[PDB]
Amino acid sequence: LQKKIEEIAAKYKHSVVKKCCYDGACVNNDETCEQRAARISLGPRCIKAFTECCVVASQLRANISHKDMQLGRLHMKTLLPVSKPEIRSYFPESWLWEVHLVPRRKQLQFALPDSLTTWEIQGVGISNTGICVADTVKAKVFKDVFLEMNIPYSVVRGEQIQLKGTVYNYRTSGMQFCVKMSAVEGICTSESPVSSKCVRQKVEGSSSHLVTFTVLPLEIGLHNINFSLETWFGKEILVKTLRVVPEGVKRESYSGVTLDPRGIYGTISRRKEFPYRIPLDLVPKTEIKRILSVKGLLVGEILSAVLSQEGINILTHLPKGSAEAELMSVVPVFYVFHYLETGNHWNIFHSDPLIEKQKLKKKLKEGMLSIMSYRNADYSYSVWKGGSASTWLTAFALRVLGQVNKYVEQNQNSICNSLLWLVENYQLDNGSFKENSQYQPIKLQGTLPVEARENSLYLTAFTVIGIRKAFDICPLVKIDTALIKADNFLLENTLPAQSTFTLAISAYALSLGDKTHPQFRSIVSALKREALVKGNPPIYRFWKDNLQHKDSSVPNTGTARMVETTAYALLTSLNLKDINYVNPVIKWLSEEQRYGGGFYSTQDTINAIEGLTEYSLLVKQLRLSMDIDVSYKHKGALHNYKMTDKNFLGRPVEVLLNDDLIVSTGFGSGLATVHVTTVVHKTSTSEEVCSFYLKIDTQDIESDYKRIVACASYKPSREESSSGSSHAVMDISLPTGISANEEDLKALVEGVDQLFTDYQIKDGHVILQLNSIPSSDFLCVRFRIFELFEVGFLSPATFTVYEYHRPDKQCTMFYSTSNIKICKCVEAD
Amino acid sequence: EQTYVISAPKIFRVGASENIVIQVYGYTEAFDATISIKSYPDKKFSYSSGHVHLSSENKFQNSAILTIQPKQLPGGQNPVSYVYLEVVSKHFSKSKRMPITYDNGFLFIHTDKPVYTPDQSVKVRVYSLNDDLKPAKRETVLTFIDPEGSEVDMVEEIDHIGIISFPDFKIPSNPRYGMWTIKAKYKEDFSTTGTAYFEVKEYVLPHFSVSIEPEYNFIGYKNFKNFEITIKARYFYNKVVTEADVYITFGIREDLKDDQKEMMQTAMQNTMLINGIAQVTFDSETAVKELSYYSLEDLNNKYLYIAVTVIESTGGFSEEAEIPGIKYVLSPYKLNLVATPLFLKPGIPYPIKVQVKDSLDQLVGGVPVTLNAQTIDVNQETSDLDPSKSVTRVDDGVASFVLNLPSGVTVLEFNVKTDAPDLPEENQAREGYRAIAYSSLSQSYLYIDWTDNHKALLVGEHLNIIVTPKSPYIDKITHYNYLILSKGKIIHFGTREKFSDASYQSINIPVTQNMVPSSRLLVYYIVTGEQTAELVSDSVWLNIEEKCGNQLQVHLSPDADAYSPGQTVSLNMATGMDSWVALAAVDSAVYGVQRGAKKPLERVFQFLEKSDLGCGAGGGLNNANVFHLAGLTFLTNANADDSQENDEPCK
Amino acid sequence: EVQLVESGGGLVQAGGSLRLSCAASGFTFDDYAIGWFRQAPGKEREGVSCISTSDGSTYYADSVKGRFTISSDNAKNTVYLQMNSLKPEDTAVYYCAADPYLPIRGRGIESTDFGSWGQGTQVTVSSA
Amino acid sequence: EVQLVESGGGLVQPGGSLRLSCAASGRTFSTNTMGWFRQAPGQEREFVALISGNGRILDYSDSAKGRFTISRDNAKNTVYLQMNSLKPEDTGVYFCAAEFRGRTLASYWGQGTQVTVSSA
Ligand SMILES: *[C@@H]1O[C@H](CO)[C@@H](O[C@@H]2O[C@H](CO)[C@@H](O)[C@H](O)[C@H]2NC(C)=O)[C@H](O)[C@H]1NC(C)=O
Repeated sequence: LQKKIEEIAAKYKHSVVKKCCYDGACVNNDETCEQRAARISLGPRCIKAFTECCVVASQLRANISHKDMQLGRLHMKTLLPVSKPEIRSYFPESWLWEVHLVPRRKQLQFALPDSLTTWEIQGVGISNTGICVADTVKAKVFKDVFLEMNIPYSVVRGEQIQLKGTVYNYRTSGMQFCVKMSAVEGICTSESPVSSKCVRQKVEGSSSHLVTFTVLPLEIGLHNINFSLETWFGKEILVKTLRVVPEGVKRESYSGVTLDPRGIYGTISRRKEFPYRIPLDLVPKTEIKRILSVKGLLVGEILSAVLSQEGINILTHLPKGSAEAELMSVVPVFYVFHYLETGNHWNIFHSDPLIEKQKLKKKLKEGMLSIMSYRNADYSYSVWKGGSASTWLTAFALRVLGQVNKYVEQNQNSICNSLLWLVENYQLDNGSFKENSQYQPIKLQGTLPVEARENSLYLTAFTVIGIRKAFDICPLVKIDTALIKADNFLLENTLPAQSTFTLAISAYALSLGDKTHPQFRSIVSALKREALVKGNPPIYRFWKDNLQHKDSSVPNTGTARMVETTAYALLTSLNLKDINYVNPVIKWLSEEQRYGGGFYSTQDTINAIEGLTEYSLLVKQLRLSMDIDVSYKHKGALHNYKMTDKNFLGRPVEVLLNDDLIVSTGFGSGLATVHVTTVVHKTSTSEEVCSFYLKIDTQDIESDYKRIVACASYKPSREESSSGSSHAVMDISLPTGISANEEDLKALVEGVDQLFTDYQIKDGHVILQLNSIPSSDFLCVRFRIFELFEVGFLSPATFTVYEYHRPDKQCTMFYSTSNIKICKCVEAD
Repeated sequence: EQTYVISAPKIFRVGASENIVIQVYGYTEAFDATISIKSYPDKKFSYSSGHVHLSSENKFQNSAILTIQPKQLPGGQNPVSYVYLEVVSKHFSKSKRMPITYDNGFLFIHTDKPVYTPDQSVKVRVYSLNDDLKPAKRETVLTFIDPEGSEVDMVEEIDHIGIISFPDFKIPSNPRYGMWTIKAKYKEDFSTTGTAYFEVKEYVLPHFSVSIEPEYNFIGYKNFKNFEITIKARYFYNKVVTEADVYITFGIREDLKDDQKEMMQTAMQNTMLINGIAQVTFDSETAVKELSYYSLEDLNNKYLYIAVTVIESTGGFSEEAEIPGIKYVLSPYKLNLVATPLFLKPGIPYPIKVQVKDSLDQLVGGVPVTLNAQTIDVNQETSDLDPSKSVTRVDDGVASFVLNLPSGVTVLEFNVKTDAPDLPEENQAREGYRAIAYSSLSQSYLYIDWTDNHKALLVGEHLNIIVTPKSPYIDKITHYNYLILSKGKIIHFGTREKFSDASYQSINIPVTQNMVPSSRLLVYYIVTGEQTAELVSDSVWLNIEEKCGNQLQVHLSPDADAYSPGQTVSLNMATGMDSWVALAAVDSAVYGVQRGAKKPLERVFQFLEKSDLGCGAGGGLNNANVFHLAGLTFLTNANADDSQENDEPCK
Repeated sequence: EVQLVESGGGLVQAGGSLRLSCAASGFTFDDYAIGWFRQAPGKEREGVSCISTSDGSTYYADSVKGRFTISSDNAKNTVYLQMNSLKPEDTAVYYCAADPYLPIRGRGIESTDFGSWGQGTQVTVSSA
Repeated sequence: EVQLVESGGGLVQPGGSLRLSCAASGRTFSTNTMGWFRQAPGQEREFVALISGNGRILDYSDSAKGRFTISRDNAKNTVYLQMNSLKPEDTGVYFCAAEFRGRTLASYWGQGTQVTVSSA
């Protein structure tokens, strides 16, 4: 039986090979053994054992019933791995940490926390005689009759949803109880019993009972429901909230404007109008969410994101699995701190500047110590936890930490080791750099040879940027020689540009270094030729990807690549100290920004924020004294904003009334940024442009459950090759009333046969992150689902696939598990 | 003949007040003497000095309090390792070389919980003390260390009161898991370092709780053939699993700190759990002998690790539980020698007191005890006495023994075992020990003991110690002298007269708050022979009850055991004197395993006791060894102390 | 079989006092709630009082608050209803009943709960 | 206005002695690498030596092998270069630099100070 696999497993006696055999022996009915071995990137060394163990495991599971199918997996679960540190109980944060002075008698008053827990309170007293430890005191908080209600996170109006909960009885003897539901106006209880009577039940001693209720929502997001438990000991009240959302897919449309009456920065802008547009597929009985924010500076939005909100809100909506997202947490805080410190703008605060400076420094340290989880043994940074080290993310995090070292000191040895690893271990003979992992950071235009050449050029220039940023920590000779070699590579093999993105990144990477070489001037002129300009004199000026797209086509829609190239050109112009050419670019970038201050993706966001901050810091800012008033087109007016340098971080006001919006200004200096976001709900995707072939359905198995199978594939454009896509993300919304089985995803992620890089379950969404989605065939995720409670008329959920670094290339489809016909408030008006 | 004795602690502490005791016998009238401290190379630098005057009203006893100002040492980072101590008087002058060490204070690191999960705040504070167990306001630096061994961040703070509350350490959202370390030290000059550990693990939502319960926490020889293990499965609070499958695996563990273990290839399987309870029987002999060491005596002091897995038949959910180990024992009784020194004085009876404990380190009375002995003389002759038998008491649990051993015996080796009726031969405890005769030139010995049973040594209660000089052939002694040490410093010194009629004399000594945790007593006298004077000394360990100086208490006014959520409560703190209190309210389940739940409050006394420089339970090879074991070093004329080669650890 | 025996009762004058007992048998006594009811001639049955054995908490039926007092005996399985200050309203044949489940209080003992019932004892009070 | 006004230098004999203390005149400079250049007349700035923000990393140009051994103090944000050995070929307005961003160029620049090795 299990001895056959154990022979190989305990005979190879290799740390890496043992795990390969272990996850080769895992059950997998959907794909064959060779297909599983195809994805392994560790090399043949354990590919042989993986194939052998998979074959043996498949053979041994033929004649055995459902008794040894668990014995084998539970015997294989041990002695192959050592352990995984994991606790299943959660303990609340301790209280009463104060330090007092006792003059032989003191009394404090407080309240115990709401938790059925045996609190142990202890005290240590120190004085001139010495130290004494007082006797511990035990105080247990215990409620003998309890009611715990299981409330689903979100529901969609139009469903018959039953919510089920538990009545717990800790009394010794038997007891009969009454349970009561309070009905809110916007929810039909399907009986309208409102007292609403009762159905008395009975529970035994030290037992529990299960009680279910059936309801249906009418309004949206009704967070006020009461449950009453009335027993021999009286009546207890329990308050619960329910979040109801409409049908469709959330869609956000953003629009910005920059206002400057004096026209110092190129143009005069006193009035801007955003129309109240109602799209075709607006969900009935759903108001369109509109929010307006006004800030008194270009970096005013970043200041609002960092300072106005105590916690650092994430600028984007991307998943946090990758190390890049965890690193993104520090960038806005750093740029705010850099602007404040270098501009010496500590006088904006009314409180003590030193305390806020120390708090911001501690937040920087927080981010700095949060990124540390991804360091490997050789001080090289891995993209995912336990994955292979990548030079791309190593250079990126090296640049960011070299920035952070300006205000918060870094470990010199760590940066030295990382910077000497990325130079010695991975670098060509001619000066180029090789990637180690398969973390594709960008999909590049052209055919396969052109794709490889542009990938090499982009990676080399990116690494040069990082090294030139983090040189100050560890200035050495070998790394300087490698940097010079890479600079020579860029200089000699950049000019025959294939894509303007690589040309722009190479130009920026060269600008930080030697700017006297004539080839750099030729590169700069070639970049300057490709500029697209709107307005005469130039008011908008930007770049894009120009291989065969040199026809004048401005869709006016910002894309991650477009913003990235524009930001790199902006940084090159700033570093060359050219101000007359730069005003339209900063105007466009300031108009491009979103609510929180973060652009479409991460790598464009960091570069754009750096460009705006450096432009504000270099071009000296003007005194802020300005009057801005926003009013609806036909409806009444709205709050009027009078901003000085003492007040520009005003609270963001949501647009309540429905009308076209007009923002007007008087005579005043400075710059103002006005950004309007529009969150709306849609019922279809036919209008959108899809770029991924998708198909998701539900199957049934044989204890038997339901299974969900989704499949996605890439559709390359005419310019792109057929190698696939870059790092991609698949999002599956789940229908209300069911949950996703975590064991299947843990199997699909935590093995050497990883079909995906990371998985997570947040807010009723299953999010998976993968290195590449093939274009030739379909790649499919498959997992069981569990029915949490019975629901009826359930609304369909969504299935989205999008590239990580350019979310524009996305495709969404509506799907549902099953829909079969089922009088109690069923018709929702 | 006149003699002087200078007594000082074995190792000088920088920045601490060391008490140097000068006692001169055989002089008249009065005179002054200076005790100073100088540098090793040239006697140029004088760190400090003390002037003491000896007269009749002072009983020719005097004390000096010397201190090494930490700034007076050379500014270079190279430590100075040796220091001279000099005594200068009108009649005599002497110098000695003494090592010094920089470990001056105590650094206790208190963290609220031993287990954390991601996105949690670690609240850590520090208690800093000096050699006198006082606030000792000094700036403190502490660093955190991840499991890999790389320092994350270092934080500093000044000290005002004695408790240095430091900022929190926000655990990263996706941190590195394992056994994180915290190191604390002083900034400028002292080398004291404190260490703490805390564990970081992810949090998972459990499908249902499974708990294992064994027959006991130990497997004696009763359960070697059959051992009952009960598994309980529950959903939430009192909700119970209805039906499940159960598998169990067993292994042998070397200790509780080794992540590896020798599993068993044959084990019980397929137990049907019904209503959240099932029972299994484990046979150690059958499952171990054929697959591992077959002798039942070889598994002593090594554990039995148990792993259970429960799979719910309906939902298909899987959960696991594990008992890390069960202490195998060959005999339930353990013998430890108490209140007896390991060095015997010839011509005096040698009492032996054994103490019997069960497997749980708890006193057990009524167990018979049997002793056998062998004596080897200076002429290399081995003679065996008759076995001694007694029964231990029920209150103290100590079996008093007496061996009227001859005068010429040099080394006595004795073996002690139990004679319990039920236990068959093999399953009885045994222990052997050796004793070596005190060696003196003038054949002068001394034996002191404090007489009591159920010994507690209540503070404030007088202590009566019997001194028996019965030994010398020149027994013309005028005074006895005694020193009493506690926490490494000489706190008491005195001299008592001798009654020329009776030999054994009772000395009454007060017990004060300066001797609370433990103390050592040393009684000596000088016999004046025709050749030279001779010091003869003996030592005794005095254990005193653990009593604070303030003894604060914290109480809750509604003393009912059960409260209700959100109920207001008042905490009353009462102390015998003004103090500073630091509180901590934690979850009692955070300590998990009820066995071995060690907190900083549990380890504070054991870590604090390290300040006692002496070692052993008393006695000595000779006078020099008696002074060395007690934690003392002396300057006299009768005997020269060999402290040059004496830097050794003791149990 | 469970059994409840009512003892006591008789004829009294206005303002008197009387002691009644309900001996219980055939069940686990510590796991029951025991109730005293009354049924006047020509009137519907009414609940009077209840005692919870496991904890000793009591319930009196509003109008009879403080008038009486219920106390059980764990030794002989007999509850006693201390009928003090016998005002002439009662004039009933009071029964004793047992139930393994405690009621909800609130609304009260009414709606004729309890599953095991006794024979009752007649109590009469005269206005003479 | 972060400025690096130079201090130290003057007139010297072949084989004389001199020392400069580049003193900061603005925002702190604790962790930023600072070094020295050479400004031989007719030509322009040329690297001489550098030391990091911690002091553990040093670099010396081949010409000036370390005859002007480099140090720096963070309390006053000052950089000490001690030119004892001097000859009539070290003439030029010496330059101390801000955070380096590589080896040459550097971010912030000072006006420099004139050092003349007069043979008289
Ligand atoms: C649900 O429970 C809440 C508990 O907060 C109660 O809300 C009260 O509503 C009244 C309205 O007249 C207010 O005056 C009180 O201040 C509210 N809070 C209380 C009493 O704590 C009420 O029982 C229920 N509310 C709804 C909307 O169903």
